[PDB]
Amino acid sequence: SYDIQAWKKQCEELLNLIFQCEDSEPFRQPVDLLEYPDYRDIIDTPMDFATVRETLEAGNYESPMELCKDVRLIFSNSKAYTPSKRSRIYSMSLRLSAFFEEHISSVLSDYKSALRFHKRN
Ligand SMILES: O=C(NCc1ccccc1)N1CCN(C(=O)c2ccco2)CC1
Repeated sequence: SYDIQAWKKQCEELLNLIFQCEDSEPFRQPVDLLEYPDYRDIIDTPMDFATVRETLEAGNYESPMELCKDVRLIFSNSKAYTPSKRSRIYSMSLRLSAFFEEHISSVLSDYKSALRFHKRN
């Protein structure tokens, strides 16, 4: 299964699944900087699922590893903003992170396999 390009539609599909999850609600759009004026000083690099989808659709990811690094930043930014590990949003972030990691594993595996096959000879 050595299609070097197949990751992109696989990631579009997975982002669609994540937008259908009620658990993505708090991560679907950039955090409001006027609503959270201190957000700026806790979080250096904001990240949300609309930004990831638009970066993919612009052709500005070279690999699913780069998409995966931005999705992981959403979840790390939530673990950093959370004042409690028994909070609504941080709790939503941990379930969504598990769903994402369960689905991205095969995408990364298939891509890395396809690149090794391309450089086999
Ligand atoms: O307001 C946000 N995002 C816009 C939005 C949220 C809900 C509905 C529509 C739009 N947030 C998401 C990021 N964040 C946290 O991860 C977090 C951890 C502990 C408390 O919040 C702060 C809230």
